[PDB]
Amino acid sequence: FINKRIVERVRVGQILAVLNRRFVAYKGKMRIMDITQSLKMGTKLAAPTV
Amino acid sequence: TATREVDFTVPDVQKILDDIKALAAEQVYKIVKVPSISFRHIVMQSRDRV
Repeated sequence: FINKRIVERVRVGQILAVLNRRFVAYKGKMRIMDITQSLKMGTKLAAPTV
Repeated sequence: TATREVDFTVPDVQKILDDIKALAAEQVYKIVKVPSISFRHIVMQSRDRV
């Protein structure tokens, strides 16, 4: 006994009846990039000395 | 990054400006001696109607 719908018998009219999830997609003309490694890009100032 | 592949080339602006300048010499009209033929006739075996 497992209370999950692993396998069911469905008519052809119910094939497209599992569409109930809201998916969000990004346009192909826009770009997605990762900028984590940019976090360490910097330079150290040196104190004046003789 | 994830985006469509675009080749970032640089063109020469001098040739583009020269082409734009040369485009002003074109003419959208023509000078003719006679108009083109607009009607023609087909003759059957009859000598009365065409």
